[PDB]
Amino acid sequence: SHMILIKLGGSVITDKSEYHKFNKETVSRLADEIRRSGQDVMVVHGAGSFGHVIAKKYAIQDGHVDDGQIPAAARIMCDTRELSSMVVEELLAQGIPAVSVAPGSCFVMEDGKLIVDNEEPIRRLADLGIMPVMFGDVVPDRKKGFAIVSGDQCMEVLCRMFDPEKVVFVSDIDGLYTADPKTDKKARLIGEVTRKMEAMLRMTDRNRRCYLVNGNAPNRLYSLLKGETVTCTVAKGG
Amino acid sequence: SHMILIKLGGSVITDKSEYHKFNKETVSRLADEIRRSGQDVMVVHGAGSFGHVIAKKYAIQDGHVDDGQIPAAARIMCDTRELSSMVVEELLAQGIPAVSVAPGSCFVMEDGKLIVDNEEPIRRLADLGIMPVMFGDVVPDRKKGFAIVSGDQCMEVLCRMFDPEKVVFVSDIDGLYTADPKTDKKARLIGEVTRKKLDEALTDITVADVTGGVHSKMEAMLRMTDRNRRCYLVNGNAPNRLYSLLKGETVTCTVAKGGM
Ligand SMILES: Nc1ncnc2c1ncn2[C@@H]1O[C@H](COP(=O)(O)OP(=O)(O)O)[C@@H](O)[C@H]1O
Ligand SMILES: Nc1ncnc2c1ncn2[C@@H]1O[C@H](COP(=O)(O)OP(=O)(O)O)[C@@H](O)[C@H]1O
Ligand SMILES: O=P(O)(O)OCc1ccccc1
Ligand SMILES: O=P(O)(O)OCc1ccccc1
Repeated sequence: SHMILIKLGGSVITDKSEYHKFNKETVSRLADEIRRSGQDVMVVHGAGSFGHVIAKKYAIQDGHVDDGQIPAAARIMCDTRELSSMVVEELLAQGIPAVSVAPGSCFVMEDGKLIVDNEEPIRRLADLGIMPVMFGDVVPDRKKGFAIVSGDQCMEVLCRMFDPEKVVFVSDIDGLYTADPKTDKKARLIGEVTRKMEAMLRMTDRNRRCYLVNGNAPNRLYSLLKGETVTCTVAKGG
Repeated sequence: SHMILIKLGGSVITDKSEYHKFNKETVSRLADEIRRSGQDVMVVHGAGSFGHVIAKKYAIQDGHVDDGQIPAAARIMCDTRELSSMVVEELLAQGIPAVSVAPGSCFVMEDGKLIVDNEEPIRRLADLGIMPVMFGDVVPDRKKGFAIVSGDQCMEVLCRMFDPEKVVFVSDIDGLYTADPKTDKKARLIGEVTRKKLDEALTDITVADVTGGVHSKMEAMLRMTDRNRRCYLVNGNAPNRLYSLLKGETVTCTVAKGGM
């Protein structure tokens, strides 16, 4: 009823330019801000450099085109599961029981969409109080052999499944800009979105809002979870 | 249909006198022996000290009785998934693509049985060449809240799913004995296990095995057999013994055949 769906993007929980680099101190602070908020939440996290570096090297986004990708796909699946354990370790240390739910081990994909045919296990985990944590992963594809599911679409699947009150995207940017802030230093911040970004409007209702907040700014996620207005990008409408 | 189902028990893959302790190098050698055999295999591993230590302190096997067990159950699931990553890393280093498939995140249990309603991800992973690795875990239970699934139960599921040609159990014993060899020096190795022999195991004239430990271990092996398939119990701490057994050679082991 009052659950907040939060995605910890790979840009903050990992160093995207350095393969297999976990930002332990950042995730620890974000997990503390989640605990200090006292809110009921469900956490998703991205893959970051635990998936994108090897995927681009072997063109995993193109599907199964040669046998050389099979060890690379297994390597990425191990990296994302090891990253999820690191995230769960920080969650357990903050008194937040949780467990990694790898999409590649229990779901499939078809036409770029994650298919959840059996919702019972994840729903029983949420009932038990052990927060199920999905994440970006390589998933068996029904036509391409394998495909890549993003942390963003896991949010979409979970938003439709559990109907959260509020959706929060944690990234390494203050919000949505008119251009890449790391490339265009002139780009200016976009506070509200109603008319890369299109998924925020697909999970909004007449009461539910979607936020994009900077996870590298200390206490900004905590203040957002506490209901205070912060520097961010918010989506409304439908 | 030449696949071999292998159970890497927690007694060899983990140090069980020490919580959360990995035997990286028994496992490294075991992964090397699996690769050198050239056989089509599918690996299940146990939890060992990565699950038993906390489950025995918080009575996880009895189900959800108090709220204080929830953080303990979540810790076990994290530990078993961390253990599976280390096992998979050894398989990946030997050129064997594999992926961890945690039963607690994929399936549910009901009256001591692991319920697998959707077999598509595991079957699709095996078809891709990425071996799906299940393991002992804490699993949501339809009536007990949560329950413990063992490696043997994961073997039973994959056995009927893929119909393997041979089943192998890996432990720190040379094979099945008439009693605990670590405590009883008069224990006698049982080289062959049949269903004539299993029915005789129910007899306990001196009432020295009231829990049916030998009968239960025999049943766990015979359930992996039928009119064709044979189940083997081999010592993973003996170098090259698993490699020779996978090659078809004769090694010191316990053999199960015939079926139920
Ligand atoms: N118009 C834009 N506004 C904001 N950020 C942008 C824009 N275009 C590109 N970006 C870049 O996209 C990155 C975030 O994307 P992504 O990696 O999907 O987030 P996460 O890893 O948190 O899921 C930011 O680091 C930012 O530099
Ligand atoms: N009849 C028996 N035959 C062989 N081992 C036995 C017997 N009874 C008890 N044991 C003991 O039980 C242990 C089995 O460990 P187990 O819990 O099965 O580990 P795993 O499941 O990881 O193989 C052995 O180390 C052995 O000392
Ligand atoms: O972009 P996110 O962080 O959601 O990760 C998606 C992903 C996962 C695995 C390999 C490549 C890409
Ligand atoms: O008996 P195995 O070695 O398969 O261990 C299964 C298990 C899993 C979680 C907690 C305790 C025990």
